[PDB]
Amino acid sequence: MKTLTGADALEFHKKLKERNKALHASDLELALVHADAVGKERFDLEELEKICDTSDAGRLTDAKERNDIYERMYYVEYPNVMTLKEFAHIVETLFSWS
Amino acid sequence: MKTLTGADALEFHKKLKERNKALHASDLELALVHADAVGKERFDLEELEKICDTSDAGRLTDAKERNDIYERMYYVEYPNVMTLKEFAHIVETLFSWS
Amino acid sequence: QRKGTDEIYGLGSLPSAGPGRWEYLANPGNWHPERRKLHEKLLDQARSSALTLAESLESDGCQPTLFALRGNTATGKTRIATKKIPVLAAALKKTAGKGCVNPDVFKSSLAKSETGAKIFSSAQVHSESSFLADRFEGGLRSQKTGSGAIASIVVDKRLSREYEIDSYIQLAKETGRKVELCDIDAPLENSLVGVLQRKPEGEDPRPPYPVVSSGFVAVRSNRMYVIDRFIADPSLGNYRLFGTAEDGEKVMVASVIGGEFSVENAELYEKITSPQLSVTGDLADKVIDKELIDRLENNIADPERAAKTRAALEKYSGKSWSAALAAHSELI
Amino acid sequence: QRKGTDEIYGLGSLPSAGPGRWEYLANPGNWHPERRKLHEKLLDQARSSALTLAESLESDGCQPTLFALRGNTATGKTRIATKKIPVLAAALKKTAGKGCVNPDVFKSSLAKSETGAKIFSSAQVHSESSFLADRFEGGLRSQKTGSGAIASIVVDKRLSREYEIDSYIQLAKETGRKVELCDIDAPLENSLVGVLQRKPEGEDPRPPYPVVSSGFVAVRSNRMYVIDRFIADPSLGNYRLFGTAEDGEKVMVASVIGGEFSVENAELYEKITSPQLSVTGDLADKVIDKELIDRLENNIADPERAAKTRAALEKYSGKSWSAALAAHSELI
Repeated sequence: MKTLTGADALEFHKKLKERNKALHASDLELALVHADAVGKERFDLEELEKICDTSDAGRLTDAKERNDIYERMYYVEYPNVMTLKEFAHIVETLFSWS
Repeated sequence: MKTLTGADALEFHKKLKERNKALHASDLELALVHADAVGKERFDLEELEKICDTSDAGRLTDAKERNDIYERMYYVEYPNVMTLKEFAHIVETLFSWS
Repeated sequence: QRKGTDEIYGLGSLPSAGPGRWEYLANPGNWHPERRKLHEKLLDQARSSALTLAESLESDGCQPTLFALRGNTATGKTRIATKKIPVLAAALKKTAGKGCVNPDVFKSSLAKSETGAKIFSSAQVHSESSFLADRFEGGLRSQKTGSGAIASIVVDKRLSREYEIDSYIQLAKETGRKVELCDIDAPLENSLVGVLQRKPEGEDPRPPYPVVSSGFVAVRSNRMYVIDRFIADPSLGNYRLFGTAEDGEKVMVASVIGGEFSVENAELYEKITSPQLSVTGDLADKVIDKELIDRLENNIADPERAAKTRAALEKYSGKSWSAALAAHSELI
Repeated sequence: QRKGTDEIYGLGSLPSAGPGRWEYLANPGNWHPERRKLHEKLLDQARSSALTLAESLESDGCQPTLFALRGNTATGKTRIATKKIPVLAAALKKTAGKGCVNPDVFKSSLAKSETGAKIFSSAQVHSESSFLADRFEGGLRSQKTGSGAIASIVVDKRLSREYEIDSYIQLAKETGRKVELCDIDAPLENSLVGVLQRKPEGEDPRPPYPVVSSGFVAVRSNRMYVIDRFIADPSLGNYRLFGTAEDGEKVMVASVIGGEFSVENAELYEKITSPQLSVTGDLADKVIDKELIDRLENNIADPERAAKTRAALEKYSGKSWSAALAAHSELI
């Protein structure tokens, strides 16, 4: 297809960012409704941390990227996971591989 | 899967409406960028009407649902259609069938 | 084949265009007399079938109702009506399915013209069938049964857009009918194969690709508006949405019944309220090849359905979906 | 197989947890001496290969650069590096591909332990390989060539998240290196089949399903953030994004080169900046059956690729993708 260039490229990128930001927010909103309905354990970072390491080798020192990364993964990516203990095993698996 | 009921159902429906309204707006925004880039003929309802009937047998008397229906179809559904004359044949086809 | 039967059988200086033409021919007097007589005969037949439906439905205790069957072409609407609206199923049994408001019910008759053979195409008869459905519907609006109660009626159309849905809601409210709406969805490709399975010797329509894709887009984009009407007004009637699971089975997805809203399948609900469009995507250009036939067959377990799907598809193997439906639609 | 080599070869009271453990073992002195010697030997080997790369790249006129190859597991990253970064291809030829910063380059050596055979699993060696890559990377940060110029280096990791991308940008800015970033995408299913084609006797990693799916989600969701860094700062270096067309060919999708931003394929760009998630969707449970194998084969025209795809898939026929990759990953 024809290459978008100059201002058309920039406007496509700006509109696409807005689309994907709506999708990002929506995925988590809808996942949280579903999780409430099925009685999924409420996400709690401190409890999860007692049973797996979420630091990425201490590369993640913040809790704002950190809570945001894991709570979103918990609800959006793993809707059938009902408990933090289950999720912990998933996080451990993620950090056993590049 | 488990049925969403009561407030969970209503909140799912409300969030989903917001998602699909973002998607609706985005599809047209991105289509208009693309159309500009490829030099697609600008949508003009009056000119289109000179060459096909968009009324749905006079059931569409308004031009706000009418412009909105066709301009969106033109840009979003038929991105490879470059001209209103081409689009006209499409609208004629739509109104030849239930 | 070109000229419409409205042009062929209309008398005199036909307004060109859409409205103008629509009004002019809306007058039964602007047709050649033989054609006017055929109109009368078809409307009398439809009317007799609709009254049979309405007397059945009232005898089974159904208050005056507008049963609206919404959804795109070849989504399995008839099978849902039959299985999931038992009162209406009982009625349609008595008329062999006749009596619903739908332009397509007139097409086989107009295309044969009492000649004994189909000599006009569906497209050639569509405008005239639309004028007849409108006349039929207009005569049913205040039609009563033997008890003096407003007759129940069935509107079998895509019903995709807000203006249409609003018009039928208004008709229902003005004539004291409930609206019983079953909204049926299938993926676009399921409608496309559904259309290629419809045989020219049948009476089900065989439209070209743009009709089916633009129908899909309109029905999905406007669906939540229709649901909101029921959520907002419990007295309007009831709404049920049926979607298609991976194996082709219809399942309940969302409902508003007796005012109560529930989402029986939230994954499908997310999916079937969106048209899944992209800036340049084109299913119209996808070619029907062995793997596409096998990919569709892999999710069809019923032997009769699988065989009919397969034979319809093989007939157009090598063609894009757009070419396949355009060729299929051109058969008389 | 359970115990990690960090646990096996670490000396004494190992802090439990993550950080604590990380710092403790970050000290080369907390390892048994034989293990410390193996560490030294591997780092010297890696270092010699990285210097060979850097002297090649400088001799070919490349200013000090951090070449970052972003993208999920088994997306065709190596083939893009080779074909689309000709200066780096020339360098990697001299080292047979060695010298890049990537924990996986140490795993085969740590898993054999100079024993002659693999006796630990990839997961058992991962923490230790990660500590070595960090030490290797730390020694390259201010490493110079024979001209006294900062050495060019290659970071071959998924690089999915903003924190990682920010860290490498900071390293580049602090050491006067440009960033030359090629970002490579393939659909999730392509990565899954890519992983099942990787043989245990090879050195490419074979992770289980969650790694590949969560990698996909992270790489797609954060992609536009990485592009925005280049759009905002022309001096940072250059960015190119390659995506996969339907036939498996890589194509340019978007780029920021010499500050200029362009979208070479807007349809793919729309698609590959989103993870295409739904509230309950599960590719993990999809079963590898004949039609899935045929569906993948239908879009693979190259004979060698098609045969290897097929044989890898047939080995796990009947299993879900999650079961297939879990079984594949458990091989040594």
